[PDB]
Amino acid sequence: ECTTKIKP
Amino acid sequence: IVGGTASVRGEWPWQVTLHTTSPTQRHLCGGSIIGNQWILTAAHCFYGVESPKILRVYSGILNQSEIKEDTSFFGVQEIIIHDQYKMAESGYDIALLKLETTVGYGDSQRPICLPSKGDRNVIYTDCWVTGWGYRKLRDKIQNTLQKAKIPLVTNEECQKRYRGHKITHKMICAGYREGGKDACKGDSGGPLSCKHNEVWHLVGITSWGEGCAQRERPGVYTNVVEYVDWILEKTQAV
Amino acid sequence: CVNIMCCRCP
Ligand SMILES: [N+]
Ligand SMILES: [N+]
Ligand SMILES: [N+]
Repeated sequence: ECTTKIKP
Repeated sequence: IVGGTASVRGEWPWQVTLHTTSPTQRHLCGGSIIGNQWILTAAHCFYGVESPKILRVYSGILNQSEIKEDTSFFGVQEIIIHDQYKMAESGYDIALLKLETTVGYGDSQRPICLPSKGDRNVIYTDCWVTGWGYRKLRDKIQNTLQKAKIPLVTNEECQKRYRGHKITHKMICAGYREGGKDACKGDSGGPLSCKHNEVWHLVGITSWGEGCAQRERPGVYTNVVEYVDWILEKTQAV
Repeated sequence: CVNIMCCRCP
C-alpha cells in the first residue's frame, strides 16, 4: 500500500 | 491556480476544500487527506479561526458548485498547529485537522502518501499544484478544481530570488523562471503533489510567495519530508 | 494588499 503509514 | 487547467472528477482524490461558516460560509483553504481521519494543511489557514466548530472539510469535490446546504461534510474535531509557527514567511507552516468522523475511501476521495524520510535524495520531475483559487490577481474562487505543473527549483536559486527572507531547509520552492503558472488566493494549504514511480507523494504544502506567478519569484511550500516525524507524533498518539 | 508574500492566502 504505502511507505509512511498513518494509524486509523 | 494561475495558468492552470481544469481537472477531472477523481484526478486529485486527496485534495479537499476547507470551508469556514463565519460570518459567511466561504472556501478558505486547500488540504490533503493523509489518513482516514487526518487532513494535512497549512497553519496560516487558521488565523482568525477560534474554534473548530466553524470548519467544514469537503472531500470528493470537483466543483465548488457541488456544495449546497444538504451536502455531507466532515467535522473538524481538533486543530493541531506546529508549536513554532508564527508566520507563513517564517516557516513551520504546517497543521493537522483531526476530523470528527472516519473517511471512507473511493475513486473520489483517497489519501496521498507522505515522503519517505530516506527519499530526500529524490529529485522530483512531475509536480503539480492544485486548488480552487484565483487564476488572476483580484479574481474570484474558481469553480472547477484547477491543476498546474511546475518544476521544483533548488533552495539555492529560491534563496537568490528571495533576498531578505531566509529560505530554510524545511521550505521547498517551485515555479517557472518566466512565471505564469503558480498557486494564488484560495490555493494555500493545498498540496504540491509529485508522481514518482507511479506513486503520488505529498511533497509540499502551498504557503507563501511574492504575488502570484511573477517571473523569477517561485512559490514557497512547506517541505513536507522535514516534518514526517512530527506528523507521526500527532497521528500515532497513544 | 497588506503583505505581497500573502497574495496566495486567505
Ligand atoms: N462532471
Ligand atoms: N537552513
Ligand atoms: N489584503
